[PDB]
Amino acid sequence: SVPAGAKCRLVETLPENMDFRSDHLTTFECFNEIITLAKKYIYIASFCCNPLSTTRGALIFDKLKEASEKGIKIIVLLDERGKRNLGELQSHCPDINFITVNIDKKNNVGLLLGCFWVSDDERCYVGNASFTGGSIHTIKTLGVYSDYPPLATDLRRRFDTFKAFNSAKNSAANLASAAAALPVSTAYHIKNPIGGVFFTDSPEHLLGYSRDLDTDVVIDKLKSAKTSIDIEHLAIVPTTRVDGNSYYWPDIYNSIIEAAINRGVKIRLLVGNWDKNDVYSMATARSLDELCVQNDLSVKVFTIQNNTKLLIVDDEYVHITSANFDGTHYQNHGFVSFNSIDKQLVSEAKKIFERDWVSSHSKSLKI
Amino acid sequence: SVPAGAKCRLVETLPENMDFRSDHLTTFECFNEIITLAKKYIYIASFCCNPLSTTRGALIFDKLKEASEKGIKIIVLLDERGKRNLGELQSHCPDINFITVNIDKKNNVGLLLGCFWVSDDERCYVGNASFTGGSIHTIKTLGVYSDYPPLATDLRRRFDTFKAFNSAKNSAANLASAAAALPVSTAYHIKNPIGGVFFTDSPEHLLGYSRDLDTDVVIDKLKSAKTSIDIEHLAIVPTTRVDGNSYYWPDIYNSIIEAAINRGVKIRLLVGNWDKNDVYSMATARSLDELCVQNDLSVKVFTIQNNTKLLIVDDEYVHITSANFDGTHYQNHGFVSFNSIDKQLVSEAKKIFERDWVSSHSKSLKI
Repeated sequence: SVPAGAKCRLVETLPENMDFRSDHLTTFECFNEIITLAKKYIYIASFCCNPLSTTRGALIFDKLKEASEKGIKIIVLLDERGKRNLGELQSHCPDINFITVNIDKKNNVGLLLGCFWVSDDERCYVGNASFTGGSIHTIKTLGVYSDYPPLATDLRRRFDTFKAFNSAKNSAANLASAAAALPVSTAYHIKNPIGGVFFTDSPEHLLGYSRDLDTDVVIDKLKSAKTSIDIEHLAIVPTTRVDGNSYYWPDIYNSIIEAAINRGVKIRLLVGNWDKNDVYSMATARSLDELCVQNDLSVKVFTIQNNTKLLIVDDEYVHITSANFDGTHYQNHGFVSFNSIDKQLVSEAKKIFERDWVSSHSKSLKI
Repeated sequence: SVPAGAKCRLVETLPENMDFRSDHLTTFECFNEIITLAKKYIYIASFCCNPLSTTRGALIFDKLKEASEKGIKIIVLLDERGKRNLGELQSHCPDINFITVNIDKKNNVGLLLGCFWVSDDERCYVGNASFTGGSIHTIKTLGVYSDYPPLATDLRRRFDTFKAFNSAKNSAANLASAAAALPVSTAYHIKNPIGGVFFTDSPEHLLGYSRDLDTDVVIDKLKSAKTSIDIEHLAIVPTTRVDGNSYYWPDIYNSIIEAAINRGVKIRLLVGNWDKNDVYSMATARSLDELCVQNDLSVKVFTIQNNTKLLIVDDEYVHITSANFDGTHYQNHGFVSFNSIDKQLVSEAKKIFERDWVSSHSKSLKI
């Protein structure tokens, strides 16, 4: 029999200078457990890699360094745009294999986000805490840890896809014959979760033929919501700026408003602070602000460094990811999203959002 | 050979107390020509019917009364909600057949708009001037008149569909066996225009299997725009209020903004004046207002009585209708939309919009 929730438990970074408290496994504790128990390999994938920026981050790096010296195969995937620290990392850990990834050499827009650890096809972390000293120590993050081998193995398959886009000679990033020959496998989708847990993936041109596009799963859940929608992301604006020109993409923005206006769903949005240099965020805010007076919409903003990407629907579905609900991410960026419908696990996530909602770092939107 | 533009010419109501001028056929002149030349029938369809409210409207009614007395079959279709004047109309013209229509007895939301005349399968008017004294004399309207029999005949087929929803015993509005047995025919669609002209229809549950849904044609044109989008409607808000609760529907609203932000299309919106009792129009305005500073979007408002429903795309496509670009209309209401890709006819419509844009009755949106 498979255990309910697939042995998943929440993981978060609660910095000392912030009022967030919990009894959950800290990110620092989590990464320490993965290294300590590792016997074969440790695979890590995040956009940036800069462990030496904080005290706890550097301790994780030394534990990882000690593991690589004891015979553990350590592979760290980072996007080619987090390449600055690469020389510093290799000089500190000459036995760890660092690989720069470019999942989009056709248009140079798609970025690798990860954001996960996996080891021995048994243990894994997935969430929004990059392999940086900030995400381990000083920045609020949220993730999930499971020591269930069937689930961790399915996460390792996501690592196989990303590693194929290394910037070296014939690869899935430089040739089309080696990219179309990539088995982009997955054992569990939304159609067949494992103990109520399943992964969704992105972007669409890396799905293969069996993986679920995170865009479709997220939107379907938002459209199927019957009572509540709680979201803690960085921004829920329908417009994002890729390099020079702006990009309009209201797919998620509409599914939220549609739930509030057409179906009377109670919605609480905990997003980043708006800025005046981009006035277009104010209009999007004033549009969301006015829907709070008769529709069951509510908006609070935070200014702290916070990587949390959390979605909870009707206390029956929880979505923890590393991407933000916007067009640039959900159409170009490469990430894997944690999904669970386990009642007990969703309950623990609802407890997290309630805490964050009434935190001193969450102020009601005023314009 | 078929004539380019299908012998279509623009028709508008330019009230004396407004600064609009043109050499086009006035609505009053148009309705007079249809009656004067009629030899077999005159079919009229609009939401309301109240010709006696103005001087010119009453003159049209007397001409129509004189026609019905000379043996012309006169049928006037009005929605069952414009039923107040029905007794007054029948007492003035006992030989005209007035028929109340209910195109939606399942949910009692869909309304008959028309909005057109057709006679002898030869001449027709289509536009936004209802059979009311206001639309004939004192309210700004815009429409098209053609004496091309193949085009007028295709418009009469739209009248056959609407007449079937009379509120009397077994009909397409009271039974399902008589509604599914309705040949909802059309001779010309967007796939095969006649001289560059074709009709689109609404709602979807009255399309049959050959007619084009106006919703899809309008959105496709807005998405295919490469240079300019000019619109003169009553409102382009993504939210409308049906009876008690509100209804969110941003399909057209998004296709316009997407054209401006993603494709740099120059857009000019001439819409009705926003109100403070519905603050949600202000937020939609402030969202459109801020997109005017870097994107090629522009918004002006009018307070005059104006039924004009005009869309022009890239000076290659013109869309004149009686419905407004919102969710309530394009998903429930029964109307027929004039579409033309004739360069000369689109040119005359562009001249109309340029006039209206710089009219004294069009003020730039300020919030």
